[PDB]
Amino acid sequence: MKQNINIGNVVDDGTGDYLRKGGIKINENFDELYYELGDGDVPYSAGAWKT
Amino acid sequence: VGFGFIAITLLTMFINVGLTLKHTETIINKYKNYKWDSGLPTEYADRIA
Repeated sequence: MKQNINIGNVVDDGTGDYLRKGGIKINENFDELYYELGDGDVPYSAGAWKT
Repeated sequence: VGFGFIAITLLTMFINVGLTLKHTETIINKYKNYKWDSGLPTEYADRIA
């Protein structure tokens, strides 16, 4: 659920994820890791709860 | 003579669908896919927004 973003192995090889799928795999990654602790734009060092 | 006969009639229709059908033309494209998983090295720069 961490939405870990792969690339294939060694540099310059055929296999890797995408630039395109680079995003939103990476961005939604922010949100979730954020969204629990952050709630919105900003994270809470004191934490965040959801009613 | 001496005989009648009975006559049913019919018709057929001869129509080209296919002559119209064809392939018009085929094309293709050249792309550079961004997969990450690369270094730069050859050349540089070039296209710049």
